Order: sequence, then structure tokens, then C-alpha cells
Amino acid sequence: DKISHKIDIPDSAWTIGIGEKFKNAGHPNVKYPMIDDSYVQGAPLGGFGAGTIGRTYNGGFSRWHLEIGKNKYTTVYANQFSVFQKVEGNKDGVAQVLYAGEPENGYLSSWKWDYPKESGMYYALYPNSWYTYTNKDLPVQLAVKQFSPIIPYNYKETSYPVAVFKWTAYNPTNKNVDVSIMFTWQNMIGFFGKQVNVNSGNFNKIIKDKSKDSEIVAAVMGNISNDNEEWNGEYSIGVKKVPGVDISYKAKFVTTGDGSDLWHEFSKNGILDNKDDETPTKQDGIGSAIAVNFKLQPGQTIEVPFALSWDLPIMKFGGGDKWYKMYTKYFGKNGKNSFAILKEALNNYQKWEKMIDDWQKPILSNKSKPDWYKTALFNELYYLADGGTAWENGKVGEKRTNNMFGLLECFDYNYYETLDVRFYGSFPLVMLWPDIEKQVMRQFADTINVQDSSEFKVGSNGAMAVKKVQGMIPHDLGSSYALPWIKINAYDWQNPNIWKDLNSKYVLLVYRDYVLTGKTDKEFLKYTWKSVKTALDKLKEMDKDNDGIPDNEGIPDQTYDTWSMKGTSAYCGSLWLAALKAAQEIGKVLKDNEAYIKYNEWYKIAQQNFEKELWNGEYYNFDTESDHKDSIMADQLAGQWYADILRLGDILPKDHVQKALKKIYEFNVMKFENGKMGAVNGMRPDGIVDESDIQAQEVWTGVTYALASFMKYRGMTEEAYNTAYGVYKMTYDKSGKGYWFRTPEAWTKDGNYKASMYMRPLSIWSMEVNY
Ligand SMILES: OC[C@H]1O[C@H](O)[C@H](O)[C@@H](O)[C@@H]1O
Ligand SMILES: [Ca+2]
Repeated sequence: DKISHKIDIPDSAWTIGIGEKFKNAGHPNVKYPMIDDSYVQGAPLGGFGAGTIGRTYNGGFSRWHLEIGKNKYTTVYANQFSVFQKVEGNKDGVAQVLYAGEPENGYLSSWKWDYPKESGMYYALYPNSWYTYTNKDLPVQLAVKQFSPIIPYNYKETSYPVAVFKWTAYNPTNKNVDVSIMFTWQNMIGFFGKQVNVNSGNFNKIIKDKSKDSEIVAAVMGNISNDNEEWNGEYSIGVKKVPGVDISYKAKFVTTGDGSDLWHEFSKNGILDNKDDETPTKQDGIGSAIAVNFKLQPGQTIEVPFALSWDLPIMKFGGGDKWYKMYTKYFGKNGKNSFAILKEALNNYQKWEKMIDDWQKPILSNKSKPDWYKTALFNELYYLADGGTAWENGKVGEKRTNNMFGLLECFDYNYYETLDVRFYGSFPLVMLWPDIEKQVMRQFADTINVQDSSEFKVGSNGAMAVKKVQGMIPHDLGSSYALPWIKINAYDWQNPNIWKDLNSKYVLLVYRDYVLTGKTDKEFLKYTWKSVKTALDKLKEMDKDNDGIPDNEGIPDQTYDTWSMKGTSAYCGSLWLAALKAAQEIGKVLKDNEAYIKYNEWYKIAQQNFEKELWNGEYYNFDTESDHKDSIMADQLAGQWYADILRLGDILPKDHVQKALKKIYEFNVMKFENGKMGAVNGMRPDGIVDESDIQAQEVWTGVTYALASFMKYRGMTEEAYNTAYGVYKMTYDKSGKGYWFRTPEAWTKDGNYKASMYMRPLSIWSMEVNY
């Protein structure tokens, strides 16, 4: 490996061999189907709300999130980079697709598949990833750096449906070598959203944009229709000329054939025919190819940038609504702008690289933090783009001030912005994209007094319940299968209108968002204040025994939605205390004296009673009335965690919090698989895992990272990182279960998972305490 020195891959990048098999992979062990797309994954490409494309460590473009809210895992075999190399004065060269695999059927059988093992590496540090190619039959070594411009405090480039592939080629031998790199792409118009004749009308064109000291050559893959529909738009691939390289192309090859129309050209001398052909297809799949060819002398290096863009302006949800995607603000709405996007990328990618470096540097340059922690911190951010992210720039055929936003909780449970989950999962948004975070919370504010008296069947017990109750915060802002932002509470396993955490978590989120953006956004507090008061006031009415605390009802009436709580619970009770303290503080900021006084009185009564009811000398009991009420819950003091973040001080005595955290570390972590897998949710005082519900026996990745944050705030540094380490290990390490770029909600002690691609573990950003 002589190429790694010519490029700048951080030591904290996650790494795996190209073509590596992983032996220990976890699966769901479940009655009903659950997504399991395998361990062959990678860092995604594409901006927020743009639709994303998962290119795997084996090189395939395989995890398609282009249809907003859907996860479709299938390798589009025509989409590849390929290489040709010929040592000068040899009869023949060699051509190889850079993909560690082959097609299942006979399409593209002429191409050279099965990039060999032990011949290159994949590296990831989101939003960047890299491949190196160090192959005994390829004298010139190659690497590519690929990324999209995901940039904190930037709401423009961060939205773009674009990727850059910056190639480096180095000749370590003592012979001249002729080299070509070729990007192939299928015209994917009709891949989704088209009900009949999926390729019909697709056509490809070539754009050559020449100007002083500049040339871009691109293929634009579109359709002859000017229909404004979800399925229609354009893909583009292209390259920018650099000194010493020539460009060749082929406008049209048939993807539903053997591929030799393209491959006989590339494999001969790495130079394509430069044949333009705009003839539209009918049934056959078609694709385009862009290539560069160059001669490398001994010791010579060259760099050449390619790019990919996709202008699919309209997202459609299953309930029928059609919306424009955010990037359309910058490029237009007509779906004929893929070349403009691609050109912006090829003319600005060096600046984008620097902007990414600028935001990663503070963490990377902190040598007190272990590299493993940095691996998880950056790579967990994949989900912000990959989580079905919807970011609208108008309803099709209709203009407001704001752009509504939603991130899915996951794909198995297809709900936008699940509030009980975003309490944990929204840290990257508040810390890095706060204008989005505030928009999401105003969306929740707007829902507080919505009433929907229509009834739905509750999944857990089969009873009927009212959809949305006035004054209760919704569980979620709808589903991609229905009407995001319009029809809320898509979730139906339990009735969220009687949840005891959502209203308090909402208040805590509001105050968090004020505190973590500088304590200056009075307008945001003013916008949300009425909803904050309503939320706490409604929750107060759920106090059935007048101890000043809402009562859990002997059912799963909170985020642990199969784990029953009864009476006063540590979890909902601490959250309530913290939420009252936040509301007092907002009252003071807004000069609402009556509110300050009311919530101060409620707080003092509830705090006193919480302590008496639950403090047992070592930790806080799970609750007052359940069968295993003395279980040690990992999340028992979630309220005090948020209070630390919000700078609200002690809601419980310092000494008692410290003892509780130490007990959680000693038991839920260190007595669960030797502390190598995170914090199990429920442990019995005898040191045996609580078996009363599956959730008690699960580690929740996002709960565990949040707990690590709490420990870190409380000066338990070693316990904090050891607790987080088991999550990193399980996700990323060779000894783990192969969950990279699909971090799940949960695993059990055998390592098998629930709900891959989950929002909650974004909570790792709560560990950026100093920030
Ligand atoms: O795994 C538990 C979780 O399952 C689903 O994501 C529910 O929508 C969520 O509310 C709950 O916390
Ligand atoms: Ca009560």
C-alpha cells in the first residue's frame, strides 16, 4: 500500500477490507418481518431532504433512499467505477470493475466483475469516505475520496442531491503506465414511482461545458416527458478536465444486455467511442459512461474529480401529498437541472472539502479523546441524511416563511420525528443545524391543541381510542406512507394521548433548544410558551393520588412501550421534575410571574414526594407499584440528565445521583456481558437481568450514549467512556455484530437487534459536553 500516504485519511476513520466477509453478524430474531439488509453497507451520499444513496464498502450503489421515507436495498449493477491499466509497450492492458461482487443474472456479463479480496480498503468518517485500490495486477495504485457537502450551520449545500468522487492515482513502479477511470450510471428514471412502462421515454445526452482553463463533460440521464411527478427528473454524472488527462464518453449503452457495447471499448485501450445518441428507449434499460485516460510516469501522481447529481424535485407520500424538496430553492423545481448541480459540485468541491475539515477539526485535533469515540461520533451522523429525511420547499401547485422538516425514527416503524425518541436523537440538530431543530419544535408547538375525535384501534390491547386529544403532544408527525406534517400520530401500538413522558419531554426539548443556542432566542420561547404551559397543565391532571406527580397507569404509557410502569416512576417522575424547573425558568425569562410561582410550587411538592417514594439508599426505584418496582433502570434519572444539559442544577441530591449512576455502571453495564455491550435497561438488585419484559432485557443504544453523557457531566469519565465503548464495539468493531451505518434501537445479550437504522443513537452528540 503506497497510495495511503498520498491522501489524507484520518486515523479515526472506520475501516474494512474491500470484499471482506464478516462472520459474526446479528439478525433480528422476530415473529414479523424486520428489515435486515446485511452488513454490506457504507456511508451515504446525498444531502438533507435530497434522497440518499448508500454506496457500500464493496463499491456497489445498493441502499436506495431516493424515494423519501423508503428503504430499498438492491445493487444497481451498472453503477460503478472501473479501471483500465496498460504498462507502456505491452500488447494488452487489463480492465476491472471496482466492485467486490457480480450480477445475479446475465446482464453486464461482459464486464470484469469480482474485484479480488486483500486488494484495497474502505474508510469512513462521515460525511467523507474513501476506497483504496492496491492490487497486485494493477501497477498504478488508486484511491477515491467521496462525499456530499454536509456542513453544520449551512442549510444550502447541506441540502444538495450531489456527490463528489475525488480520485488520486499514483505510479510506484519504474515503467510508464496508461490508466483510465470510468464512471458508469444507469438512467434510473422509473426506478421508483412509475406504475407502468418503467424505462419508456428515458434518454441520455452529453453536455460539454468548455470555458477558459476549464472543461466539464457530463451525461444527463432523463426522460422525454415534461410531467411534474415524483418519478421524473434527471441524473447526471461527469468529470472535470485536469492537466494531463483526456476525457471520453459514451452516451448510451444498454443495461438490460451483456454490456459489451461499452466494455469492448473500455477493455481495449480505456478510451470510449464519444458516441452521442439521444434516441429514447422503450423497454430496455440504458446508461451512460464518462471516462478519463492518462499516462503516469514513474513516481507521478494525478488527481481528477468526478461527480454525481440527481434532480428529482418532487417527493410524494402514500397519502397523496406531493412536495418539493429543499434543494429546489437553489436550483429550481422543473426537474431539468441535474447539470447545474453537478457543475456547482465540480467547480466548488475543494471549498467543500475545506468546510468539512473546518468542522471536523476541533474534535479530530483533541488528543484527549480516543479515536474510537471519534469514529462513532462522526459516523453516527449518517442517519441525519439517511433517515428518510424530508425537507419541503412547497406543496406541488401552491409560499410560506419556513421549510418543514422531518427525520424518521426508523424504517420499520415509519414515523416522523417521534418525540419520545428525538428527546435523545435530536442532539446533532440542536448542536449543528439549530434552525432546523427550532422549526421541528415549532411544528410540535402547532399541534398541541389539535383535536381529532376519530378513533383508531390500539395495537397492544385492541381497544378504540381518540386519535389526538387537545393539550397532549403527539407521538409523531405522521408517516411517509400517509401524510407527514398533516396527519399526526401515525403510531398506534399504544395510545400516545395518555403517555406520561411526551408532554414533559416536549417542554425539556424547548428549553434545551433555547439554552444550547446561546440563551438569546426569546422569540422561540415566546412562540412555544402557551404550548409549554398547556403541556404541563394537562399532565398535572394525570396525578391520581395527589402526590403532585403524574401516575403511570400499570401499562406501557411512555417510550418503553411494552414495559409497564405504575404509580410514580423514576423515569417519568424525574422528567416531570426537570420539566417543571425548565418551565419556571422560561417563566422568569418571559416575565410571567404567575407561571413561575405555579410551577415552582408544583416542583417543590413533586420533588419532595419523588425522593420519599423512590430513594432506597443506593438508587431510585423503577416505580412505586409494579411487580419488580425495585429494578435498577438505566434511564431512571433521565430528568436529571437533561437538567445538567439545561444548566437547571440539582433536581435531586448530588450524593444520591452519584450513587445511582455508580449502581447503574456496576450493575446494568458491568454485570451485563462484562460491560462490553452497553447498559441493559433493567437489572434486578441481585445482579440478574430483569426478565419481566423484552425491553428490560435490551440495551438501547441511544439510552446508553445518553447515560454516558450523564456520567461524563457528573465527572465519572472512565465509567462514561466504558459505557459508550460497548455500543461502539457492537456497532463498528470486528468483535461486534456488524451494524455500521445501520445502528439499531436495541440488542439483547446475544447481540441480535431490533430496528436497524434508528434515530435514538444520535444521542452520542450529547457527549459533546464542552461544545
Ligand atoms: O423500541 C421502542 C420504540 O419503538 C418504536 O420506535 C416506537 O414508535 C417508539 O415510541 C418506542 O420508543
Ligand atoms: Ca401521583
